Amino acid sequence: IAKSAFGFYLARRGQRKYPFLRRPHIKNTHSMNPSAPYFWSFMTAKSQMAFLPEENYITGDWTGKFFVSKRQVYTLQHATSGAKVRVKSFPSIFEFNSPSRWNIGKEMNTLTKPRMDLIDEQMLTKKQRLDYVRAGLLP
Amino acid sequence: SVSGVFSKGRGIGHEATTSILRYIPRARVPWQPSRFGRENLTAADMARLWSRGRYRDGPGNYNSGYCTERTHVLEENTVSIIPRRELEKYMPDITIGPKALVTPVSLMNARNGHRVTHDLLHSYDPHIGRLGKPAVVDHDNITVEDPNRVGLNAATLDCRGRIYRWLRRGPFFQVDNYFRRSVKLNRDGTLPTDFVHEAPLMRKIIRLAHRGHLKAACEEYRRVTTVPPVEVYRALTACCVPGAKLADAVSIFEDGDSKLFYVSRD
Amino acid sequence: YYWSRYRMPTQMPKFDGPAPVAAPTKTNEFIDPIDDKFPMSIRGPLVRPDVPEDQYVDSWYICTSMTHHMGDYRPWSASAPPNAFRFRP
Amino acid sequence: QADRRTRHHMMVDGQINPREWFNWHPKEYQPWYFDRHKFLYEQRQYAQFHHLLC
Amino acid sequence: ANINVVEKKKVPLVLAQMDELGVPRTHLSRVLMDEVEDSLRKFQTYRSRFYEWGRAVKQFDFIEFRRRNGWLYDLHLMKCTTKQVGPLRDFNDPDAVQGAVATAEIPAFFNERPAWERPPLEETLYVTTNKERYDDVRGGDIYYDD
Amino acid sequence: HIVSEGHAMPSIANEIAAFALRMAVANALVKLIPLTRIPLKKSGLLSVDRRRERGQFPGYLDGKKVKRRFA
Amino acid sequence: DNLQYKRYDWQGWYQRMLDVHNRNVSLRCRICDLQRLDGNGVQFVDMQTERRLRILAQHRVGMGVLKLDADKYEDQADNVTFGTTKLSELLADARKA
Amino acid sequence: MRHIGQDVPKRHTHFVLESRLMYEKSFRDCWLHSVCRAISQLDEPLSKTVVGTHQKMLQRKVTCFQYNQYGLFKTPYYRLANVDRYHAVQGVAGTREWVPYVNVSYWTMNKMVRGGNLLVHRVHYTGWGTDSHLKKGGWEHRWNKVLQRNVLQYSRI
Amino acid sequence: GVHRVGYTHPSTLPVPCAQRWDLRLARARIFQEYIEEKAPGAWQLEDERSMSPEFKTFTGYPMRDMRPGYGQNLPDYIMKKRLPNNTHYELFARRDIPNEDNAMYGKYLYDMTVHGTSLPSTYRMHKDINKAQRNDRKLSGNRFKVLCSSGAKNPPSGWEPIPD
Amino acid sequence: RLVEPQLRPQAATDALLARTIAEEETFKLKSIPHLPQNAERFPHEYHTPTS
Amino acid sequence: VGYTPVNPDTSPMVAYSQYHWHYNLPQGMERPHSVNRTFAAPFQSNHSLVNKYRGVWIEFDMHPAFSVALEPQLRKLPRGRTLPKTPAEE
Amino acid sequence: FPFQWKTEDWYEYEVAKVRNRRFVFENTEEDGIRGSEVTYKIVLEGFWDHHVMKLAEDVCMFLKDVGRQIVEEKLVAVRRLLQGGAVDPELLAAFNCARAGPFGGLDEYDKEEVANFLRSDLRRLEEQCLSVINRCNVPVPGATNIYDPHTSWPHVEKLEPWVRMAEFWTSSSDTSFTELEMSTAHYEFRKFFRVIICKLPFQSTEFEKRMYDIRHWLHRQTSCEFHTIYRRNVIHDSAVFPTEHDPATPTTHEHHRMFSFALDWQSAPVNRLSTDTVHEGESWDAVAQRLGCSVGELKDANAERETIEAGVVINVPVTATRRLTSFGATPLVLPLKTTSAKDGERIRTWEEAAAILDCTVEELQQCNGHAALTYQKKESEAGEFDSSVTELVAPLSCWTSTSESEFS
Amino acid sequence: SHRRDYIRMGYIPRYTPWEWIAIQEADQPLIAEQIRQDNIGTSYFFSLNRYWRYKASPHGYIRHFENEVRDLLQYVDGVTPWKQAQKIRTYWEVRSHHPMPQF
Amino acid sequence: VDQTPFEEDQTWLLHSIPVQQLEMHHHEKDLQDLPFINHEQFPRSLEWNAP
Amino acid sequence: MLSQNVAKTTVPSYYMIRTNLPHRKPQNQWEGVYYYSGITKRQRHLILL
RNA sequence: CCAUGAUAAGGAUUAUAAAUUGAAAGUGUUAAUAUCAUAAUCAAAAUUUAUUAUUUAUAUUAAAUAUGUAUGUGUAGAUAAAAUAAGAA
Repeated sequence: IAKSAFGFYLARRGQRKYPFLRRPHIKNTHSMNPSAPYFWSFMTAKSQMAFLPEENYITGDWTGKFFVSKRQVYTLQHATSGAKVRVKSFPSIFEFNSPSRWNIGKEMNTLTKPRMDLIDEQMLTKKQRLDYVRAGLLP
Repeated sequence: SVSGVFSKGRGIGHEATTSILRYIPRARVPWQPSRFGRENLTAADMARLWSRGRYRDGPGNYNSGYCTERTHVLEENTVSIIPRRELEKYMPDITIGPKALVTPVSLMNARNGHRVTHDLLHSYDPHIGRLGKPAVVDHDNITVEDPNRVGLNAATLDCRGRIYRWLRRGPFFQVDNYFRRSVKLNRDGTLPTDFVHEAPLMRKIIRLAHRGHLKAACEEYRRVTTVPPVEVYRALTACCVPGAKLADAVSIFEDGDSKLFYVSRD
Repeated sequence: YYWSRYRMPTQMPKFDGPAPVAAPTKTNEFIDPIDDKFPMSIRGPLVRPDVPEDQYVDSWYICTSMTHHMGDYRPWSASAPPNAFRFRP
Repeated sequence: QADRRTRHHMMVDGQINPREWFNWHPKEYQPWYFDRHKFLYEQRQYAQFHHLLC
Repeated sequence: ANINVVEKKKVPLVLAQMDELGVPRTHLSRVLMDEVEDSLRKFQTYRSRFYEWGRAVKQFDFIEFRRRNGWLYDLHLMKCTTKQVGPLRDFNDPDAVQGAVATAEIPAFFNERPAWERPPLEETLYVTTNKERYDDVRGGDIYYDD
Repeated sequence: HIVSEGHAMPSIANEIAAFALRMAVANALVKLIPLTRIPLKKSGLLSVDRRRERGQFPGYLDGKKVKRRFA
Repeated sequence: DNLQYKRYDWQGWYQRMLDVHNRNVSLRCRICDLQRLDGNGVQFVDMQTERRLRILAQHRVGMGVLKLDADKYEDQADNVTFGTTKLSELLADARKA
Repeated sequence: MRHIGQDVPKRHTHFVLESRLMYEKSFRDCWLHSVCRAISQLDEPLSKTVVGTHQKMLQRKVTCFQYNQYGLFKTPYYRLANVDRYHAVQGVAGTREWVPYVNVSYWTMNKMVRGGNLLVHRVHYTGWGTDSHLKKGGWEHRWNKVLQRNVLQYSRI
Repeated sequence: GVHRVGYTHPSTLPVPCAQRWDLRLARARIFQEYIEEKAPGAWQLEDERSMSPEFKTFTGYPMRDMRPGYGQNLPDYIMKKRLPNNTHYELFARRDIPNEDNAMYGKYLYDMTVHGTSLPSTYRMHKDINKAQRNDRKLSGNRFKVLCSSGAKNPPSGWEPIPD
Repeated sequence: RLVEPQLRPQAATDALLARTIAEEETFKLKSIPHLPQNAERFPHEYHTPTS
Repeated sequence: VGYTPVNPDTSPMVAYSQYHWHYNLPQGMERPHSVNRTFAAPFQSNHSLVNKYRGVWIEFDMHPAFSVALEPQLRKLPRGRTLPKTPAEE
Repeated sequence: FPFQWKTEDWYEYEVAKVRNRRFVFENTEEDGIRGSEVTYKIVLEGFWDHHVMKLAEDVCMFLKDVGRQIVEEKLVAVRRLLQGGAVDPELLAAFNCARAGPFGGLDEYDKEEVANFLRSDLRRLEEQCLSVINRCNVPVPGATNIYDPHTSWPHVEKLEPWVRMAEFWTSSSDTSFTELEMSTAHYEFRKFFRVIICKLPFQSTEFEKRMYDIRHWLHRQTSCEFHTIYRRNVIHDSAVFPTEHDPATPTTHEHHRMFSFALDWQSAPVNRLSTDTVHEGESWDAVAQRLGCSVGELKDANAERETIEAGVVINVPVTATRRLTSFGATPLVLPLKTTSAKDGERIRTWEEAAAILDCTVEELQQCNGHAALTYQKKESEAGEFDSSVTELVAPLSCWTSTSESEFS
Repeated sequence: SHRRDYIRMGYIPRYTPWEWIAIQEADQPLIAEQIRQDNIGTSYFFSLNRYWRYKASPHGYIRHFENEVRDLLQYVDGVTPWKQAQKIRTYWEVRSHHPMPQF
Repeated sequence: VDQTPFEEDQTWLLHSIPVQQLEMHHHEKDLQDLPFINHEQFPRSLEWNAP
Repeated sequence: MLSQNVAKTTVPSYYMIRTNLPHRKPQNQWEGVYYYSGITKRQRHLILL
């Protein structure tokens, strides 16, 4: 059960059908979907000639960003500079402490797994743990 | 058991008029005798309230690039702000400054009365950005911090009425306000001419006119921001005699006299 | 007072003699009992006077048709030319 | 702090509180001009005699 | 109101036709020009000023001017009407009672009391003031005249 | 000659359209020759059937006549 | 508009919106209308000029009636000026025949 | 503020004003953003005047200017949430919880039609109404007819 | 098939005429058009759904262009797109606000003109009436919350609240 | 006539983007490539937003 | 009902109640109104007249011969809405 | 009969009929119902069909009366002209302004012929006015048919009402999507309009005044739109839109790419110089040959210069076929040589070049840039030209054009 | 105005009387731009340009803003430094350092 | 050099012709949000003419 | 003091919340917009002088 | 949190006839009880939750970014829908 302010304000109204590609809250759970032949044409800008998004650059006289935007595309300088790179994700943040050259040119949201396979055994309740065991997700 | 959102406030008029004006009762609003607006806030409180107006890309938001806190607690997990120097290493620095935000007058009409790209809508009338001082909009000092409370935001105090007033603007509202607050006639009776910045354009127009390039002369005339002098109009009118362009001469005379303070009444 | 306009009261109609006695399926208020009970072979399958639909307008907020010229029903021959075959123009 | 002359209670000392914005007939709020410096019979007191002024 | 004042609306048409014909405007006498300018200021609003004459501040300033001059008998916002006129009991069939189906703001000289059943001139002899009862009306004339 | 009005489709090779053509031809023949009306009326050629396809309704699963799943 | 959006702050911008919506200025001119004698003694437009004009204006002409819908400016006064200018330009380019 | 002497019954009604302001910002920025986007990613030469380096350098500079434009209204219209102006209830366009003509939610529409607050006419629930275009082709046909009435009717100059 | 389109000059022709490409260039001079060089010659498709009278949705105009890759980012779309200025969005962003009375005119100005002073909203009146009706019976439930606590914490010299 | 009169002289555009020419001369911009060395090997791979 | 008011111009129930005109009844103007003719207010503008001279006028009018004769001297003296900046002692 | 047609012919007919919707010349000279000088369409819109029908009837009656009075005034005015009148010298000049009539020479229309043309026009206008008056008098309370033009004026036509069906949920459930969809309801907004068509054989501002002022007294909840189709005389002249030959170098597709409407094209018409400067080795015939005009017409255009002197500015005749275009395509280059006693070898400062070229220093910097980049200026208030500057180019504003460099 | 049996007796006129027509017509002024008189030719050169405050504004599609686009290009090229703008890269340039930049 | 519309059927489906994947965008109809959300600025007739 | 300035709005109460009575008069479409076309006394005196 | 009322879904007996196969008994948001309450989209986001028709084996990723998963004898239990331009006695 996701806990957020909008959860009380809005209502799911069951498994309602939305217009194609027009769900209100976008949750790209398929960003980390791997596809070798379609590596450059999945969750990425369609044209190779397009410039990098505005989110990859600093515009004004900034004082500092806690985390960079997900659409910011990983570049060589991200690994070469050896600086601190963080991306907001559940639960709190994901930090790039393993700079690799195999992710150059791909978006950080594509690199980061949205739906983490790991399940917390601590906050899980008795009934919820029983449900997970019945589903097979937990022993 | 007294609670207050703001623990200190300041008055509007200083100690030269209120001491005498206090003897005259003021008919305050019956159902709310005590009022406390944004122009009555202290400096720090007003700054921190105006920072929170913008949804994002503003000082109030914890991660917008303009924050000042050393650390931010996120989901019971502390995080440290990456400084600008460390960001610069892998984020290329592109920055023009206040000049990028502002747009030219000729593009103001296409941008629908807005010469500023700032995310707070700037209105040139002296009533929307109404702090204690009248609302005056700067052009080369536009910044995200915006020390002068001249912009319009939809989260600060006593903003609903200003939002309604902005939405009820008439046609040519901002354009008319800009014109009437920038091209006002001088008190001494002299026309608002002899502007130092606009002077070369007049000479260029005069040269093109005397060279008989009336089309290019008008194409450069439309770029004039202030009111051109009578020399421009007399040259443009005298250009139409060889070509018998009475239509264009009449149009020039109308644009000169009917609108711009009867400059072409010569 | 702007509400002084919404002040005029009305009066109920004046009845005579006793009250209409009912008959000594849920009793539906909308349906008129005796009129509906009356045979269709006599009363005809009509819910309105037989007048051209041009004179009838579908009302608002009421599930019935009303007439713009109230009670003044022009016959069919009024619209048609004099002595018209099948009321054709 | 709160006071009997600052709270909104409808009745004070058994009489209708005159300190409530909602405790006055709306015609009182209508704008009017001071007339104490005018003539004695031109003041608002002689409303029924105003039509007979010379 | 007098209906012949509409004839001044033709003046801008005549001025435009004079512009087309080449008749000078200034050659008119100044006495005539004063009234011509009056009719122009009454029936010659430009488009630029038409884009703004419909607002709130201007209408409420006109309301304030009317209040200051003491003439509010012909303003939609500031005039509330209390008098009502009841139905007529037709003698054809007095059993049926009549109910109102609409409401109109008739100027009250359409349906006046005929003179012969009226007190003499009803103006100087009697002074009538339409005030409001302070007691609970419970239904009736809230605004009654004395 | 037959002129199609209303909703036009590429191929109208269906029994409903054939019935419409039959009714149109019968009415034209009746208008042309008066005494032809009796056989056609007694055989039902001129009679019109008021049946029509149920209109769309998004509440239905398909939109016409099938409700949604119930538990 | 008189039903609503009048007499108050609505009217100021509603009138402008209506005028911008109705900025269109149609200009119609028959092809046979132009087929007269010019002041120089030659016919203004001949069959060849008409054919060239028809080729130049694919859909702007129809049933021998050239039509141009000037929609460039909000003001009809400026839109008619633009329409006349474009019509004269098209006619001049068609007169090459 | 902080629910001290609130005048409006619902706090969320101010989000309607915020949405109107964001629409006005879109009105301001819709031309500049579109022009910058068009210039930035046009590979073909613009004209004889600008070709090669004179064009690519200009594209880079205009893209830099667009990025430096602080507060530009990037967000599209379909991703902006629609909130009723009467009861501050959110509805998403394209579903049945929002009506396009009245710009109010399904609940507000039902309340207003059930009371007397909006002059509407009743039609059959499982039909195509009374409009000829809706009977003919439906939603897409009436949409195309609106397009034809607006733009395709005019022989543009 | 694949071919190179030739262009025979009228001067080189046995008898000169006006070439169709020359006339089209004149047309582009007249009306400022765009000649898409990369437009293929094999993709000229007619929208038969809306261009053929066979279908019930026939309208006579090419309502849509048959191009699956036609999106919105491309400058071809951008150039011929319609700006939202003065449109139904312009109408909605101004007419649709919570208070239609405030849309028509300022509430404070309207009250100061027709009435005496500014009148509070019905909700505020409800709050004031409930407070009036509940303070008479008891004075324990209420508390003191104000925007500016400075005046309450430092009352003027001659402020003595009446004991109750 | 040599050229069409309605055409615009290139000096107008030069005066328009005068700063661009000066900056190009200062920074010695010989050429700005837009494709890699062997982009022509794979035609469907790149597909610039004009084709 | 409720805190939110009901606008009578948009609400058809108020417009079709017994206190207004029903749609079945004929739609026609009733009691034509003349407000701008019975008592017309003078034009008082909140903003000052923008085209006002805003100065003292001297009504300079001399014989044309003398004016053209003194034209070389009068160029330094102020003209209509034109003020040369010549030194006053000159 | 029976009809059998080709599919392509059917398709072409249908699409042509659909497209040719507004291609109708409403105002013609044909005699009868069709044929008028101005046309007015009052599209009156309301909520109810009977509302708009009754409003259309009322407005039709009002317009019938007003138009009858206007047309009768026009008739009693035109019968005076038909009885007798005079032709103005302006009209005579208009009729005799042609250089060559259809008969190959100058035509001399006299008073009698001009009056005959005027009288024919007045007769046609009178017959149209009489037709309008008769159609206005035709309607009667016994039988009033306003939906046909023959028996009514102005005749009233119909228009398809705007009907919009809004489909929305009615349930307030926040869980059951099936229930929400099954609770769907349809309610539609309707706007009914009626169109009133008036065809006046003349343009009168009085009728427009009486027509635009009916929105004040329109019925309840009804608006109106005024479509106006009026004949207007437009002037086409070769002075500003000439018919010249195609350029020697034809424009290609490269000049019509994207953004070419602004990058390399200016708004028509392109300016052509109407003034010229005469050289020393010239005469009246020489300048006439240079400008491609008659010497007599050039002399008449000048109208004040009996003699031609070297370095004199004259006015180019408006009908000249070789009029120069402003800002000729040949760039102007300022030579480095002083051609004076200032330095004797090269221009030193930029102010000197600005004075020579009569242009601003900022424009001089912008035109080339190279001099600004390589400017060998000392920071101690000393600016000098770079020794590597091969040439100095003049700004576009100072360019000049000549026939030799502008014509092939 | 002499109709005593008005409203009360069910009399509502079908046609608005001439007196009321004249009253309503005389109450409001006439727009001076509705005369649309024209005597001189169109101004090809100066009418479109005019003055910025009352400039003839193109509306709608971007292609109609030819002058506005020209001014925007001039402003952006005169404000944005190339040294700052050169730092913008392209996707192919960035991906050229990938171990598999092209397949 | 350019091609002509293919005479044969096989090349039409064997050529590199993609298919629609995302939402369909029209140069003008994008103002009207969807066929269901038909945004009409004014309640004018669908058969209305502008002369 | 003026006898025409009366109470347009009712005394505050719960009827304004619990009843559907509108709080303002619906707009009168036939009554025209108020515009300024008058002459002041000093202006008339100056004209006569 | 609580802080009165109000619209939904739910077919079993008034039928042919010049006719409609969707109900009033109530569904989150709406008008009197108070007494720390700043929880609200303007993008790029976090399945554990009853109430939801998905494309099945010739040709398969181009424009806002848009689904990598489960081939297994049309296969247990349990369960859904339709007698209206369709074809059922």
